[PDB]
Amino acid sequence: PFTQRERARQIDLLAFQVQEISEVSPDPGEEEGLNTELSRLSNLHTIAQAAAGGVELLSDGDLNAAGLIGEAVRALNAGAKYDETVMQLQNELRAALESVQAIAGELRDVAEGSAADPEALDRVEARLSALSKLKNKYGPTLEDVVEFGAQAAEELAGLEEDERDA
Amino acid sequence: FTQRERARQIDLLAFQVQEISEVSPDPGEEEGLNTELSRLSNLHTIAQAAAGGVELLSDGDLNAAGLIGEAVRALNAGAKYDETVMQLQNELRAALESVQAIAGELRDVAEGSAADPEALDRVEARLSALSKLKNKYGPTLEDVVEFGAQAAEELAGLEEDERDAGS
Repeated sequence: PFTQRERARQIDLLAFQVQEISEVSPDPGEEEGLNTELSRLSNLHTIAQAAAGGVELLSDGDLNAAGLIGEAVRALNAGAKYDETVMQLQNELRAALESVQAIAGELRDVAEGSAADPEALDRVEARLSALSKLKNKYGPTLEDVVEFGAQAAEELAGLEEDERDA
Repeated sequence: FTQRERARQIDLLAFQVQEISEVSPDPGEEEGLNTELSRLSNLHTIAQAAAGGVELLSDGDLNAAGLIGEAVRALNAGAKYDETVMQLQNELRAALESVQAIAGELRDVAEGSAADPEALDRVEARLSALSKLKNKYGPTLEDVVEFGAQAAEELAGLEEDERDAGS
């Protein structure tokens, strides 16, 4: 801000930066809660996709575990008529089948009852993104960003006063 | 004329007598055969049942244990963060173990089978030979044996007539 034109240009620069920061309004310490919420929502999605993946392999897919176990049970039927061991094993296989079906059903409940919220997740990511952008210019911490803005505002007022006198 | 007819009748009867005698049907033998057929066929069914189960649960390119295993792995990422998913995954491991254990016992059934494909085929072959005879000379093996006795007697009378015919 040495020459008159330089000062004019400096005034614009400072005003821009103070404006950019004030608009986002970073509050130091806010990222703690954002990060916690980010991981919570991200994990919720992961949990829901896992449960659904298990349901497909166990029950719903064209090829599935319950389906093969059921075929096995049926293949044992004629044998079970003549041999007590096969009869016993067929019966234990039916119980295994019921367990697999019960598990698939409870996994289905997990996926269906999920509190995953993709819009919420996007909002959390958006705020972290706004703060990151400030930190990449005025950082490295939010404390640093806030002080940058405060020093810019003080410098700006000094230059406006200089212009006021000239 | 009637002479040509007699010659042909001699060949007919001789052939029928030979056919029956070569098989040597013993009326009553079918009871034991049928009992043994069921015994062996049933052993075959048991062994085939255990083999099929092993294939579908474990050994087939596509098998139950393999799919359960994939499902267990699919749950990994969810189990990291959710107690309920983690629990279901553990219950699923238990189900997998049960399925593998069952496939193991089935393999033992097949491996220890007293099935005898050799004996079974031989029992069927005898029953088939007896059935073929009953279809021509039956209905029962008793009838078949009687048919052969009468045929042999008739044959002897014709052969004698021929010898008498030529001095």
